[PDB]
Amino acid sequence: SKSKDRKY
Amino acid sequence: HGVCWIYYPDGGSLVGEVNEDGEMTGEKIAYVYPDERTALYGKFIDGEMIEGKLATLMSTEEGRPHFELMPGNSVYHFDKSTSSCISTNALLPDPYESERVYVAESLISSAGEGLFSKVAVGPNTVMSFANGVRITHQEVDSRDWALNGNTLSLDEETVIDVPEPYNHVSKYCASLGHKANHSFTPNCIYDMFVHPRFGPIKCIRTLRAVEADEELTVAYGYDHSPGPEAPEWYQVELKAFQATQ
Ligand SMILES: Nc1ncnc2c1ncn2[C@@H]1O[C@H](CSCC[C@H](N)C(=O)O)[C@@H](O)[C@H]1O
Ligand SMILES: [Co+2]
Ligand SMILES: [Co+2]
Ligand SMILES: [Co+2]
Repeated sequence: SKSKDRKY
Repeated sequence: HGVCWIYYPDGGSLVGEVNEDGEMTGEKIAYVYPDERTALYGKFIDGEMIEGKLATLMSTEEGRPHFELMPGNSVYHFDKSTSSCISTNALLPDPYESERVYVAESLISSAGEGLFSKVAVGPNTVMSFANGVRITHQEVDSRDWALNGNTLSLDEETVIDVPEPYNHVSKYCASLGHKANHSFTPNCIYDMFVHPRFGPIKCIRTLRAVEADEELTVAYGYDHSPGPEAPEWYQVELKAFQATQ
């Protein structure tokens, strides 16, 4: 994703 | 005749005499920030802030908080962002954040402005709030990195963004967490936060003690192997970081 701090 | 305190996991709380349904509804309800001293005190309906005035929690007696109102006519209300509106008072700063952080030129080369501590604090201290408009992962992912400099995932459905021109402090300073720069050796982390004005957002929380005027940084946490799906400045920094390792 092109956003910070995503839970992968 | 009793007083109830309801703590969120982030350490903020609602406090007051609840009504017969057990709800936080009244003219003397308060939200108390995680310092257990800064408060927004006034009219709430079922825990939603209708009119909270800035106050200090001076003491507690038998569990009951005793507040002193701060001077000025500083009032706040629940004002959760939408996909297109960031705040009904974009230039009205959060009073807790304003005592703890300020924005200046970053110490990181070529990184623009950054977020700095105003005072020395201990570990685990909430310093700043990351509020923004609320958009979908589909919108963000389907578009250019040039437009994604400020996007922060909130959960599996929502991304928080601070779009132009709100990335300038002269146009938006209600919250300042979008001003923290990236570091692979950060002094802070993003954490969930339930804010009485902003609603469900994230905050910047320290991992360790920080001194006054120290730059606050967080790990942006882009996916490193979806190479990395990330801006080039980060990809460069990742390689350097991996090298020193
Ligand atoms: N470690 C780093 N190195 C270089 N640029 C960085 C960085 N961390 C953040 N940035 C910059 O900051 C942006 C994210 S928002 C962070 C605040 C920004 N510096 C500002 O002045 O408003 C990124 O798009 C990038 O331009
Ligand atoms: Co107003
Ligand atoms: Co400006
Ligand atoms: Co780049």
